[PDB]
Amino acid sequence: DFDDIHRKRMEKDLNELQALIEAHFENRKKEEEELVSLKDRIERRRAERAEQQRIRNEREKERQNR
Amino acid sequence: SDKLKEAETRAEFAERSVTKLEKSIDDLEDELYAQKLKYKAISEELDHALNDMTSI
Amino acid sequence: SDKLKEAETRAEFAERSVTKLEKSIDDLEDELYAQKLKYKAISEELDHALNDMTSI
Amino acid sequence: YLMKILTERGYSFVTTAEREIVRDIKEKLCYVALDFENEMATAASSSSLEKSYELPDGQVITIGNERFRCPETLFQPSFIGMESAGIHETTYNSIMKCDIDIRKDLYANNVLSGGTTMYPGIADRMQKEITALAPSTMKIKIIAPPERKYSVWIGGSILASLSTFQQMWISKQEYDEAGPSIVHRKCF
Amino acid sequence: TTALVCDNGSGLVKAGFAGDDAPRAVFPSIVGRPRHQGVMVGMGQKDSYVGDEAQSKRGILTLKYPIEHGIITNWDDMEKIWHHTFYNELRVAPEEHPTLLTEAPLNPKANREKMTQIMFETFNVPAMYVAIQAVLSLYASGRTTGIVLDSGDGVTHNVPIYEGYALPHAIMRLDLAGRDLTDYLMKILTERGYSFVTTAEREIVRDIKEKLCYVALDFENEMATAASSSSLEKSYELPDGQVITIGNERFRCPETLFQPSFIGMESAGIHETTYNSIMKCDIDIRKDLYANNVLSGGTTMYPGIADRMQKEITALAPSTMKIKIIAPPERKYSVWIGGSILASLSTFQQMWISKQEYDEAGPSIVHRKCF
Ligand SMILES: Nc1ncnc2c1ncn2[C@@H]1O[C@H](COP(=O)(O)OP(=O)(O)O)[C@@H](O)[C@H]1O
Ligand SMILES: [Mg+2]
Repeated sequence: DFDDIHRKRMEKDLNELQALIEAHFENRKKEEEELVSLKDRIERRRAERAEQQRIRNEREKERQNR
Repeated sequence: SDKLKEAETRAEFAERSVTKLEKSIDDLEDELYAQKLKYKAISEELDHALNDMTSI
Repeated sequence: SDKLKEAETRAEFAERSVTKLEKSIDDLEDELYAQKLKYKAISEELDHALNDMTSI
Repeated sequence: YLMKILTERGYSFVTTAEREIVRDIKEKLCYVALDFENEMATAASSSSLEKSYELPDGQVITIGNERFRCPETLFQPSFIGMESAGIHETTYNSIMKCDIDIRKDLYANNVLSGGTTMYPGIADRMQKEITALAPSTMKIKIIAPPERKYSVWIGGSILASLSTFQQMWISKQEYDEAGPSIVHRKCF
Repeated sequence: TTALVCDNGSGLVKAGFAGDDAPRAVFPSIVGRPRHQGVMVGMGQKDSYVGDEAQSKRGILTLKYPIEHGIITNWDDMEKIWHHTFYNELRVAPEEHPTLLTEAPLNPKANREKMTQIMFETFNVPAMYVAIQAVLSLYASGRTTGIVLDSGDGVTHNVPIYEGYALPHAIMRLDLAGRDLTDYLMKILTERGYSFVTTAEREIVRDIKEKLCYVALDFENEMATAASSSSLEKSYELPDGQVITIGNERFRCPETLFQPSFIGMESAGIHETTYNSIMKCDIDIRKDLYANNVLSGGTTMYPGIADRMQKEITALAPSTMKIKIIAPPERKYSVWIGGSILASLSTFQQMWISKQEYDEAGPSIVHRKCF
């Protein structure tokens, strides 16, 4: 007894810390930069949609104005 | 005459509604992107912290 | 008859546009709200971490 | 109320037959304003709202700010002298009487039905009002299907078509044994 | 085959196969019948949602725990909970697995006998064994001595053990636990305006207690500080909005542990029943018990309790002895980890109550040599 405390504690004392650091690094890398880039891409597409909407609205208002 | 008056009227309502919808859509999307970018800035704060934690 | 046909088709197209826009709005709303809850949770756990630091 | 406020321009409808004409006017012209005071101010300066309508005999009429004042009574029942609160606040009160753990789901799944909820622009006014009343975190969503008028009957057809429901009917022999008061009993 | 280490508890049922690190399925032990009428037909509405399913439909249920204070007050509901645990959370038929239940000290005999009778007749297990909830928590720490304070959610008991020889005359069982703290918190929240009454809202108050409350190192200084500054007021968002702000209710709820006079109980706090439990022991093993004080159970997870308790005991104890309080990070599942370790031992493999033995002596076999 009291000799399995080493073999159940020291293991996770380093392996768990290193593995969680690895998980945090990979999750941040996968998540944050890709999300910001994708949001910028969607913003550009949204601006293009806004331009198309403005053009169509203006041309239809020009024709229909009677 | 009744039919086409109805159709044009409800169509005009539709156009005004859909344009309001588009303004709503753009505002929501841009706000979402701003919030997501704030979150990713926080994530990179945490990632700098994790690089410090690389001390372990 | 010609005006009626054109008006009806324009109306139906705009209507389907309306429905699709609503669906898109709903989905983006769900995702944005999920992000919002995620942000509140991350901030709260961050503050809990700060108070844990205060303890030790 | 629409028949009563039309008299402010000169058009008098009194006969029980002319109530149908006023109903047609209400259906075809009236709409619910997104913001009441701004609409009242706009209709009093410009003339972009005045829509005309042809009676069953000619003599077209022009409806001004009576357009959005008729259905506004729903959100301010003080117009027709009723004390109670509008349909925008009785929904919130009905929610708040529910338990504290199912309020989010009720907030997110507010359903509209019935004929009178077909006014153009009501699904936005009601959402704005409830969002004003409700806590800022909850999401308020208002389901307004295009087949609103017949929603009750479509649901009735679906319920009658179910197999599980086939044994809930009040069979005639049961009525013969307990009288008409059977309806309040288990067969609800 | 493998053994099933179930642990009934009171508030959270923890179960899993023997030989692992953590319980496989942990879920509240509540059985809630619906209370309203129900108008949708064919919705597939059941008559009783148990376990974690009734923590999601709790808006229209009346949750009621089947275990009040260690003892079991509603046997049908407890049978339902066990059936759910075996068949849906673990998906292993009990006909092919030994079971190791756990029981608080000083509990009524009839409870234990009925438990074994159910396990042998209804579920028809091959062999079951009942163990005291504190010895397992001592197993998990890897010690062999020490006095363990297992402050669960139902009942707080304090079993001292030396060199493997338990001292039956020094067990001090006190019935203040997490549930009474939840009720007291729900009662003092009314001083700000927030009223929680329904049995469903007790769960919300429990969540508030878990996430916000902490044990003060010194009570009077905290009461004075919270009454002048506002650095303590932490806010919390209800399941529907309307955030609430908890002031000095934060450290007043768990203070009841050290002053049971708050909820009207006469007895002394958990800081003084441990010292009394030690002083009943012999004069030569008091140093070892002082040095190996063990904490376990859920309610001992409050932030800052391992320092308050040490300060109190150091105040009470003689100045020469060293007072050390073992507070492992895996406190909540300590009893179950110990149960897994005990069930995995080879020396223990012949202590099970085999079914043929029960058939020969009846349910009263549990009080006999097979304890
Ligand atoms: N992180 C925590 N902080 C404070 N109290 C907690 C925490 N986790 C659980 N509790 C309290 O402990 C109780 C669970 O105790 P538990 O050890 O599961 O009892 P049992 O001995 O019946 O398993 C819960 O009712 C809760 O009140
Ligand atoms: Mg326990």
